[PDB]
Amino acid sequence: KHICAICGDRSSGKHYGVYSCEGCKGFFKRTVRKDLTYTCRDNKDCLIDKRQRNRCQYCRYQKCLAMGMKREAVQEER
Amino acid sequence: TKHICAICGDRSSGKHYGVYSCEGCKGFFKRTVRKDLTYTCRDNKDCLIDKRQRNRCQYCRYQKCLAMGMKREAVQEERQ
DNA sequence: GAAGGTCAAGGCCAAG
DNA sequence: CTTGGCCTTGACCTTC
Ligand SMILES: [Zn+2]
Ligand SMILES: [Zn+2]
Ligand SMILES: [Zn+2]
Ligand SMILES: [Zn+2]
Repeated sequence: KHICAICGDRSSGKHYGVYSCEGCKGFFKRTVRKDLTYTCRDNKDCLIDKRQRNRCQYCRYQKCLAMGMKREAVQEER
Repeated sequence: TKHICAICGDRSSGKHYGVYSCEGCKGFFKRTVRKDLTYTCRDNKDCLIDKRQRNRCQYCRYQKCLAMGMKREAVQEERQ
């Protein structure tokens, strides 16, 4: 029915405002929650697709935000 | 007046299966009675069931639903 | 009011 | 270790 706006994999439905896969939803939650920061080993323009999404966390978070993922929709830890 | 859930002390959205409960305890009881679910306590069936510790034990949450007066008979069948 | 249903948010844990 | 699949929960809603 839908595709992930960040990597192109199958989308379950919307998560944090964006149509995304379980992977991308999980990764964005974890980053906002633990307040993580990553470093790009390349030139901050890595290909984020199903096969390459775990090659660069920096650019994956960067795509999450750019595609409209909302940090505020990530509720606090139990 | 304002009411609190008889099972966990969360805000009560009204009476549900005869008992003043919240949307959480209401939901939980429905899915338990409907799917005829059976749980098992990892401790000795005395777990505290409050607003922030209710999903830690499904066995005890269900037990307090019954002990407090929720009616299995009030849980209807799936709208086909 | 009090039944019903929905679906994005949660959590867990096996896969990777 | 982190990733992500799968299932539970409950805020918000409609149906009776
Ligand atoms: Zn994705
Ligand atoms: Zn990169
Ligand atoms: Zn409750
Ligand atoms: Zn218990």
